[PDB]
Order: sequence, then C-alpha cells, then structure tokens
Amino acid sequence: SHRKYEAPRHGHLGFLPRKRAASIRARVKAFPKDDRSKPVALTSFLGYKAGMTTIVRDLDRPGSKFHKREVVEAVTVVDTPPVVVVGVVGYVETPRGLRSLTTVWAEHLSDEVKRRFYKNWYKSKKKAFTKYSAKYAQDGAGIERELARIKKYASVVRVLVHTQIRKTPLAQKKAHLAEIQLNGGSISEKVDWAREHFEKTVAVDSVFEQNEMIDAIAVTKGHGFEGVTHRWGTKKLPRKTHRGLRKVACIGAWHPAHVMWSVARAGQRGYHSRTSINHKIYRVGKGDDEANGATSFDRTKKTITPMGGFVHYGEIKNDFIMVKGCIPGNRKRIVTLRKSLYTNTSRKALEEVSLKWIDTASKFGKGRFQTPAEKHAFMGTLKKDL
Amino acid sequence: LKDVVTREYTINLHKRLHGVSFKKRAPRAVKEIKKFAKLHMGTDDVRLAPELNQAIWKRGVKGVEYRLRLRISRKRNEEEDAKNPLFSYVEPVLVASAKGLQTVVVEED
Amino acid sequence: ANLRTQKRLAASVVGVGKRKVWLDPNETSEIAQANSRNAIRKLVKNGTIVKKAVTVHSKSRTR
Amino acid sequence: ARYGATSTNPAKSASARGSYLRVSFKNTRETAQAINGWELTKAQKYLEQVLDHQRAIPFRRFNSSIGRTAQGKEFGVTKARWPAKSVKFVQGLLQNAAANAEAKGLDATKLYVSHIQVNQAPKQRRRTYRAHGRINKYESSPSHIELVVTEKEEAVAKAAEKKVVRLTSRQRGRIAAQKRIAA
RNA sequence: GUGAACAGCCUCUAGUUGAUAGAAUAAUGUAGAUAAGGGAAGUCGGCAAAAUAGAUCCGUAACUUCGGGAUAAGGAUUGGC
RNA sequence: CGUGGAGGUCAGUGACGAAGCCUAGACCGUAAGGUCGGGUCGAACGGCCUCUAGUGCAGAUCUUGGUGGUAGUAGCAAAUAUUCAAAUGAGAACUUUGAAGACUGAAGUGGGGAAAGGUUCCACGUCAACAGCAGUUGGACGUGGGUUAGUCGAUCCUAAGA
RNA sequence: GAAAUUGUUGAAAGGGAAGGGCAUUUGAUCAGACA
Ligand SMILES: [Mg+2]
Ligand SMILES: [Mg+2]
Ligand SMILES: [Mg+2]
Ligand SMILES: [Mg+2]
Ligand SMILES: [Mg+2]
Ligand SMILES: [Mg+2]
Ligand SMILES: [Mg+2]
Ligand SMILES: [Mg+2]
Ligand SMILES: [Mg+2]
Ligand SMILES: [Mg+2]
Ligand SMILES: [Mg+2]
Ligand SMILES: [Mg+2]
Ligand SMILES: [Mg+2]
Ligand SMILES: [Mg+2]
Ligand SMILES: [Mg+2]
Ligand SMILES: [Mg+2]
Ligand SMILES: [Mg+2]
Ligand SMILES: [Mg+2]
Ligand SMILES: [Mg+2]
Ligand SMILES: [Mg+2]
Ligand SMILES: [Mg+2]
Ligand SMILES: [Mg+2]
Ligand SMILES: [Mg+2]
Ligand SMILES: [Mg+2]
Ligand SMILES: [Mg+2]
Ligand SMILES: [Mg+2]
Ligand SMILES: [Mg+2]
Ligand SMILES: [Mg+2]
Ligand SMILES: [Mg+2]
Ligand SMILES: [Mg+2]
Ligand SMILES: [Mg+2]
Ligand SMILES: [Mg+2]
Ligand SMILES: [Mg+2]
Ligand SMILES: [Mg+2]
Ligand SMILES: [Mg+2]
Ligand SMILES: [Mg+2]
Ligand SMILES: [Mg+2]
Ligand SMILES: [Mg+2]
Ligand SMILES: [Mg+2]
Ligand SMILES: [Mg+2]
Ligand SMILES: [Mg+2]
Ligand SMILES: [Mg+2]
Ligand SMILES: [Mg+2]
Ligand SMILES: [Mg+2]
Ligand SMILES: [Mg+2]
Ligand SMILES: [Mg+2]
Ligand SMILES: [Mg+2]
Ligand SMILES: [Mg+2]
Ligand SMILES: [Mg+2]
Ligand SMILES: [Mg+2]
Ligand SMILES: [Mg+2]
Ligand SMILES: [Mg+2]
Ligand SMILES: [Mg+2]
Ligand SMILES: [Mg+2]
Ligand SMILES: [Mg+2]
Ligand SMILES: [Mg+2]
Ligand SMILES: [Mg+2]
Ligand SMILES: [Mg+2]
Ligand SMILES: [Mg+2]
Ligand SMILES: [Mg+2]
Ligand SMILES: [Mg+2]
Ligand SMILES: [Mg+2]
Ligand SMILES: [Mg+2]
Ligand SMILES: [Mg+2]
Ligand SMILES: [Mg+2]
Ligand SMILES: [Mg+2]
Ligand SMILES: [Mg+2]
Ligand SMILES: [Mg+2]
Ligand SMILES: [Mg+2]
Ligand SMILES: [Mg+2]
Ligand SMILES: [Mg+2]
Ligand SMILES: [Mg+2]
Ligand SMILES: [Mg+2]
Ligand SMILES: [Mg+2]
Repeated sequence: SHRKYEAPRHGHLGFLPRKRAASIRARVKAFPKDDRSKPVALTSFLGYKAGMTTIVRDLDRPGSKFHKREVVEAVTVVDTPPVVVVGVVGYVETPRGLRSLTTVWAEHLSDEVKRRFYKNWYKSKKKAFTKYSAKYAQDGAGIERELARIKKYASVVRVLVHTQIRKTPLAQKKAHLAEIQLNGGSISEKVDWAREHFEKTVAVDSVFEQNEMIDAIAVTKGHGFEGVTHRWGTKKLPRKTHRGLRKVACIGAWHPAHVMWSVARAGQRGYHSRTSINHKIYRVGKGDDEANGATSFDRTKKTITPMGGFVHYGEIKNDFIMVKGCIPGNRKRIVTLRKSLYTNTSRKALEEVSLKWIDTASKFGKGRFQTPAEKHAFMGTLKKDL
Repeated sequence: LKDVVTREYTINLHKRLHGVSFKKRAPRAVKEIKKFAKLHMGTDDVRLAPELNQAIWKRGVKGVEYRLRLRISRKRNEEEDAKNPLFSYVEPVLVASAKGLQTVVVEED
Repeated sequence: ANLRTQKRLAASVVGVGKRKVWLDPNETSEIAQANSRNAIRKLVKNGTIVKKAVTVHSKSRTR
Repeated sequence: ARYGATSTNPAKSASARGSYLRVSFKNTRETAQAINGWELTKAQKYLEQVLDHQRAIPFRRFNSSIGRTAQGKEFGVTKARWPAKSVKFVQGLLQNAAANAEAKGLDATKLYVSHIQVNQAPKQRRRTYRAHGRINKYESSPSHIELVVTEKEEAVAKAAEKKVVRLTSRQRGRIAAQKRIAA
C-alpha cells in the first residue's frame, strides 16, 4: 500500500552481515598512501586498551563560546610497549591483485611470538622456526637472495612485528603478530630498514606525535544472541501484544514472498570489526617516566594509573597512547592504531592541545582522591597507619 | 602414589555463591565444597561429615556464611573397591572466627 | 529394612505423634523384629525408642 | 539363533542376543554403530568413557534437533550424545559375548566386534491425556540387540581364476612375431 | 503473638517435606519489580499500571423523598522510653 | 485374460514334496496374463470341453486392521525446598533410619464423619506390567488376616409425597 | 509367515526433489545356438 508515514530505515546496511568476526584482531584493510620522499617508518602500532579517564584542558577555537575556556573531555588509554620487528614480506602487483611472494624472518624469535604459532605450547616440542634459523649459518646465502628478490620485485613492503605482551598485566602470554606497511621511501631502502631492525625493537614515539589524528581498528565488545529491538533499535511494540513485543510486526509484504535481507532480525550483536577514524592523540606517554599523568600545570608526580589500578585491566608501566574520547573494542583487547589516510585541515584537527590535568582518582567507585598522598592529607590519621 | 594427608583449609563460599539463586545457595555450597576437595586432594570420592552439613545449613537455605574453615582428610578406601583407592572426608573445625587463617598441615597421629 | 510400622506403632504406644518417636539407627536389627505392641513397649522401656522432647514455644517475650 | 547376515568364521566367533529389551531403539542404534567393528577391548573402554561424558556417541541417523558437542569432533560430527541406558544394555551383551568366547576357548586378545545389529521390538502401549477430553498413544519403542565377536586373523593369501585368454588369428600373429622379432 | 478480628504475617500440638533430575542463565517469553526530565502528548478509550488507604482529632459543597449526599472534598497526627 | 464353486474328461500333479510365499534369473504373448529355474514350505492341486456367480480396485473426507515421515521432536516449568550420613539392596537423586533445613499455621497439608467406593484397611512376600524420570517403595502384584453392641444406627413414627 | 515399514551386510548413484521415454557406452548378470 504505502508506508502511511515515512521514517528512515532502522540501521545501516553497510555493516552487514552482523556476524561474529573471524578474529579478535580486526584487520587493517588499508594503509596511508605512500610518499617515498619521507624517511622510513611504520604506519601503525599494536596496543591493548587499558581504559578511560577524564582530562581538563583549555580550548583554542577562535569563534566558539568556549574559546580560551577550560573544557572537560573523556580520553581512552591504550598500553603500548615497544613492538618488536621479526620479519619483512614483499608484495607484487598482479592483474588478480596484490600477492605475497616471500616472507623473510629474523634469526632468533621471542618465545612470545613462537607461542603464537601454537595451540598447545606446554606439550609441544617448540620446534617452530628451528630449521629456518639454520639458514643464517652458511655465511648468509639463502636469506640474502630472498631479501635480494624482494628488492627486485615488490610493489609494497610490510614488516612483521609482534607485541611484548609480557610487559603487560594481561595473563595471556601468547603475543600478537601482524603486518605493518612501511611507507618511508624506496623499496630497497624499505627492506634495508626491515633487515636492519630484525630482533631489534620499535617505539611508538617513532610512529605517532602529539595532536596527530589516528584511526583505531578493533573488534567490538560482544553481546551474543540479540533481539531485534536492541540489535537494530526497532520500536518496542505496544504493551497489549500477544507473543512478545520486542519484535517487528511486519517482517515483509506478501510479495516478494520471501523475507528480505533488508529487515531487522534477531541475531548476534557485537564482536564486529570496526575501523574508527579521527581520534586525536592527547598524550604520548613514556613508560620510564614518573609524572606520566602529571602536567605542565599539575606538577605533582604521579602516573596515569588510577588509584587501585585501571579497573579490570591493571597498571600501565609502559608508554601509552592517550586518545581523546572512546574507541572500538574493550579493555584488554588487541587494538591496531593507524595513520590517517588523508591530511585533515579541519581546524578541529590541527588544534594543538595541551592537557592541564589528568584525572587519576579510582574508577572502581566514586573516587575522591588523586593520590594516596592526597587521601592521607585530607583524611588525617587512621587506626592502621603509624 | 597415594599420600594420606589432613590439612585445614578456609573456603571462600561468598564468591562461589555470589549470584546463586536463593533456594539453591545452601545446596550449591554442599556441591561447591565437594568441588573444593577434589581440587586440593585430587580425589573424586568426597565425603561430608553430617556436622559439616549442619554448619552449612546452620542459617537456612540462603544464609550460608561467607567463609568456612574446613578440615579435609585424604584417606584410603576400603570394601568392594571403588574406582580409586583414595577418598576425602571433610569436617568443620571449631574455630572462633573463620576470617584470617591460611592453610596448614595437620600432623598425623 | 523398614521401620515404618514400628514407627507408627511407637507413636501409638507412647501416646505421641510420629513426629516425635525416636528409633536409633544403631539398634536397627532389633527394632525390625518388634512386630507387636508388647514388643514396642519393651523397646520403649529400655531406650531403643525414646519420646523426643516437645519444641519450645516460650511465652517469655509475650510476658 | 539365525542372526542377521554375517560373513565370518563361526568356528572363530561367539555371539549374544537381547530381545524385547526396553531401551530406546533409536538411541541404541546409534550407540551400537559407534562400536561396530571395533577391537572388543577398545570398545568396552570406549563405552565406559561415554558413560563418563568424556567421549561421546555420534548420532548419525536418528538425530534431528539434537545437541552439538565438541565430543563429536573425533568422529567428524557435531551432533553427539551420551545415551546411558543404551550403553549399559549394549555393554551388557558385550560382556555376555566375552564369556561365551572364553567358554569356546577363543583368544580374547583378538576379539573384534564383527556384527552388531539392532532393530525394532514390539511396541509397548501406555497412554496420555490431551486437552479437551482426548487420548493419545504413549509408546515405548523397544529393541532387539544382537552382536557377534570374532578372532581377528591376518592375511588372506591369494588364489583366484586364471583368466582364459581368447584372441583371433591376427591377434596371435602379432604375439608370435613379437617374440620371433624381439624379446 | 501482633491486630477490631475465625484477616494477613510468624509460632505449639499433629501432619507433611509428595510435585523427574543435572548443567547453564542467549534471543523471545510468562509471572514479580524499578526507572532521570516530561506527565495521557500513547490509545477507540487511561486498557494496564501507579496514586489512595488503618486510627485519633479538626473540617466538610451542590442538591434532597429531610432519611441522606459523607470516609464528601480538605487537613494534622501516629515510634521508643 | 484372470478368480470361487459345479458336470464331464486326461485311469492328470503330488510327502522321492501339493498349495502358498520370495527371486533388478530364464522363456512365450501386442496385452490381460502364461510357463520354467532356484529358495522357502508342508497336503493337497491343476490342464481341456462345458456349467455357474457374492468373479478382477488406486481413488469413494470408502470399511477394518497394520505402518510411516513428522521425531528422540512438542514437551515432562502452577501449588516456596531441599540437604548430609548410615542401613539395606545386583542396583539408591527417589526405600528405611538418624541429623539438618523448611512447610501446612487449627478457616490445617490436623483429628473424624455423610454421599460414593468396596477391601483400597492390616501383615508377609515382592517388581513383569502400572505409578508419563526411577523404584529396593505403593492405593500395584502374590498370599493371608481383619469389621464382636439390650444401650451407636437401622429397625418404630410421621413430613412433602407415594 | 506377503506388504507397508525397519536393522545389518554388499553394490551403486547423488552441485536446490525423485521417479519416466528413445538410444548407446560402461559394469554386473544370463538364455540360446554352434558342432
Ligand atoms: Mg510515502
Ligand atoms: Mg568462523
Ligand atoms: Mg618463493
Ligand atoms: Mg534484554
Ligand atoms: Mg533507538
Ligand atoms: Mg545504542
Ligand atoms: Mg491480547
Ligand atoms: Mg518494530
Ligand atoms: Mg544476578
Ligand atoms: Mg528376536
Ligand atoms: Mg530420522
Ligand atoms: Mg528416518
Ligand atoms: Mg528445540
Ligand atoms: Mg532443523
Ligand atoms: Mg537441539
Ligand atoms: Mg562443557
Ligand atoms: Mg553433523
Ligand atoms: Mg496432558
Ligand atoms: Mg475430562
Ligand atoms: Mg611386429
Ligand atoms: Mg492424612
Ligand atoms: Mg507435574
Ligand atoms: Mg530443571
Ligand atoms: Mg556470566
Ligand atoms: Mg519517569
Ligand atoms: Mg503533575
Ligand atoms: Mg489523544
Ligand atoms: Mg491534562
Ligand atoms: Mg494519535
Ligand atoms: Mg469510544
Ligand atoms: Mg478517536
Ligand atoms: Mg483499571
Ligand atoms: Mg512512586
Ligand atoms: Mg459512596
Ligand atoms: Mg459527591
Ligand atoms: Mg510522640
Ligand atoms: Mg475365461
Ligand atoms: Mg472358473
Ligand atoms: Mg463364491
Ligand atoms: Mg522385489
Ligand atoms: Mg526356459
Ligand atoms: Mg524347490
Ligand atoms: Mg512347492
Ligand atoms: Mg499338516
Ligand atoms: Mg465357461
Ligand atoms: Mg463383488
Ligand atoms: Mg483401477
Ligand atoms: Mg487399495
Ligand atoms: Mg479409477
Ligand atoms: Mg484406503
Ligand atoms: Mg492409523
Ligand atoms: Mg529417549
Ligand atoms: Mg526437548
Ligand atoms: Mg508448558
Ligand atoms: Mg516444592
Ligand atoms: Mg526428590
Ligand atoms: Mg529421609
Ligand atoms: Mg509458617
Ligand atoms: Mg487464618
Ligand atoms: Mg497433600
Ligand atoms: Mg475414617
Ligand atoms: Mg473406593
Ligand atoms: Mg484379602
Ligand atoms: Mg496399606
Ligand atoms: Mg521392573
Ligand atoms: Mg496405578
Ligand atoms: Mg514411570
Ligand atoms: Mg521402570
Ligand atoms: Mg493384595
Ligand atoms: Mg438408640
Ligand atoms: Mg427390629
Ligand atoms: Mg510362525
Ligand atoms: Mg547395483
Ligand atoms: Mg536401456
């Protein structure tokens, strides 16, 4: 007949199917366009989401009612200890698209990565890469010709890096391994860089700067089997209705005599891959640095770790990326942080932030104190104590 | 081999019982304890002193105390030979407060 | 073994409802043999079946 | 006797029946075939584990709308169950067969289960009361179980025909001349 | 016992402790609850739900067959010692 | 062409296996059908000329019986609730006993009766069926025992009415 | 001791039904006729 009243559909067909993702580690489906003039470096980084806190900073936005006034803003923190380079891989262009033609690997390999190549470490003979390692023995011969080959062909080059998950409060021991495209100039310069960094170790500050807009690729929190009303934000049906009301009344006209792909239906929700853009780096923390969570204006020595520690995560003892606002995935998830695919002018991007104060009170309750020192100050002396 | 030990343990019933539907708390406790024995003694066969049973139900179905101070005794089995030679007897110890004790070994004679 | 009949009998002999007769588990073979009221009567006399006390409903907080 | 089709040396076999048994015909079908052909000893350990929910029985025909379980991976299968009453009856006959083999003087070490067949015994009708004053069949669907063990034996040797070759005049001319010419 | 009470709630005597069971706690349900700010805009329609409530005192309109309307409406109060 | 029965006949077939049933074996017929082999079986049966009719099925929401897919599926979710140990037993979530936790809360889940049932009472034995899990338990199954009146009822009287 | 319908064994085939017609390959199986 015809709707009767018009309303936009419910939800975005550009995110179908709404199924569980094939992996916890969302995939980088694209890297920044290559400018071969710049020096070589990575174009992404691995980390784990620690949690969020609050920030206070002045705003620099000539025109806004809040120009030159303080604003308070939520930020997330991801734990970001140095990634370690263990291999290079060269791709070539084919009329069927890009294909991988070799992967070269570093001679020694941390148990952390070695562990990734397994489903039952404790029983296993740990034989992984133990013949490959031998390829170094003879002068170097075999490894060079591969490297050599890469250079001759290879339209792009990605580095094999993995995380130092042991430097992290997580239990999960099994490190994370992944390809990072390498944009600094010249294929041949690229693999030299790669070869050079084998078993060596790369840092965030060598990849990200303050105020830079980055993207976050991650697998969304999971919620399991989900009714139509919350999965799609369909309207609740009236209270009077037989056999349930978190439903959709009309699942389709009579013709096409087929339920159609375009209507809301109960099913899985969450654990989707998402590529989220334009998150701004408000802080690049440094692990070896008390007063991590101190400020030009704060001074008072303290790290970004909340009293009692990041709820459900731990402690942060490594460099970190502070990004304003919120981000796909949940606490403890592996997250890839990526270089933006365009140079935003925006004004909003470009603004050169500088924090005044980073909240540090407990997230496990209605926290009242930044530091034990503060709490001790205000409370006075207790029956425990001295 | 075997071993035959008696130790005295404190079990945290509270988090094991956290959430459990009221009419199943004292029952989950029984079971949850049994589980606690096999975890420590390795022993499938777990028996509960009627006294311990009383200590559990001492406050009604949903009023199970937050901590119990058990005494678990791994013992050898007898008669018509069950699958395993070993079993465990659990009993209540008569402690003032069950709060504050780590796990000790009971010297055997 | 099956001491229902002796339980009921116990109740009736003693003048008390079954919710208060006590048959001790340790003299279970002897009790079973007790098929009669004269037998239960002896069993009651020598403490293989005891009356079990009333349950207090004290008037003390009422008072 | 007169069991189902067998193909097996009865001099080296032993057998057992159960008839009119009150177990689910469908479930014990499924469990009978888990066992079918196994080393007798492997099978008895195996049902024991089933009972312990440590291995499972793969449900392969009588199985629509059945649970899924990791314990069917072993057998290439997602639907699998642990049908206790069946098992206990089936190992009941397995036990019996063993005894019979012992009595025959058959080598226990070589015993594989060579025939195991269940089919359908007479149904047993109870009845149930449906809404609006109606009645409905409520039926036990019981089983006959029958099995046969055998001593495994190696080899088979050879022996067959000899293939009577037939070839025309021009056909044994090539041949004749093949050796007259070459080797 | 509380209380106006053979009410509800808890107890003594007596009698039961029968009602397939285990493990989990997805969607959707059935039954039981709560929800900021707004307050019937929902809907055929306040359907459902919420609000009210005992007692003591004060106070009480239209109209009427003078019997009523009336617990009208509207208020305050209430433990322990 | 084929069936049941009848007259004639072939001195027809047959316990050295009639009839029947089974058989991607054989052969005759355009076809209805006919013939054979092998297996199974166990007491009867057929060819030809005639006679005769309760004589040929896929259907009739056909009749009666039997059987499936559905499917190990819907389900077995009201009445607050169960637990430890022992005993017994091939076997115990469910029986017995002890302990504990609760319930009915005298408008009872107590103690008795009327109508109705008719042995369900009680003991002993006891699990094939039945008690929509179970079962060693039962209002089940087997075998026994048990209902005592001058005063309690009936019996007498009258009621509507017959 | 038929049939529906079932278990086992053996052989085959199976990309959203199956079964059928003319024809031949391939496998299996078989009658007759030769003298
Ligand atoms: Mg329109
Ligand atoms: Mg997958
Ligand atoms: Mg190569
Ligand atoms: Mg919900
Ligand atoms: Mg919405
Ligand atoms: Mg939302
Ligand atoms: Mg309705
Ligand atoms: Mg809707
Ligand atoms: Mg909860
Ligand atoms: Mg039979
Ligand atoms: Mg089926
Ligand atoms: Mg089927
Ligand atoms: Mg279902
Ligand atoms: Mg299905
Ligand atoms: Mg299912
Ligand atoms: Mg599991
Ligand atoms: Mg499957
Ligand atoms: Mg019903
Ligand atoms: Mg009826
Ligand atoms: Mg030649
Ligand atoms: Mg009663
Ligand atoms: Mg019921
Ligand atoms: Mg249940
Ligand atoms: Mg959970
Ligand atoms: Mg509201
Ligand atoms: Mg208002
Ligand atoms: Mg309106
Ligand atoms: Mg209004
Ligand atoms: Mg409207
Ligand atoms: Mg209206
Ligand atoms: Mg209207
Ligand atoms: Mg209403
Ligand atoms: Mg309110
Ligand atoms: Mg009124
Ligand atoms: Mg009025
Ligand atoms: Mg006062
Ligand atoms: Mg004719
Ligand atoms: Mg005729
Ligand atoms: Mg006739
Ligand atoms: Mg056929
Ligand atoms: Mg022929
Ligand atoms: Mg023959
Ligand atoms: Mg014959
Ligand atoms: Mg005969
Ligand atoms: Mg004629
Ligand atoms: Mg006719
Ligand atoms: Mg026809
Ligand atoms: Mg027909
Ligand atoms: Mg017709
Ligand atoms: Mg018909
Ligand atoms: Mg029928
Ligand atoms: Mg079944
Ligand atoms: Mg079901
Ligand atoms: Mg229901
Ligand atoms: Mg109940
Ligand atoms: Mg029970
Ligand atoms: Mg009991
Ligand atoms: Mg009560
Ligand atoms: Mg009452
Ligand atoms: Mg009752
Ligand atoms: Mg009576
Ligand atoms: Mg009766
Ligand atoms: Mg009798
Ligand atoms: Mg009786
Ligand atoms: Mg039975
Ligand atoms: Mg009955
Ligand atoms: Mg039953
Ligand atoms: Mg039974
Ligand atoms: Mg009887
Ligand atoms: Mg009299
Ligand atoms: Mg008289
Ligand atoms: Mg017969
Ligand atoms: Mg074939
Ligand atoms: Mg053909």
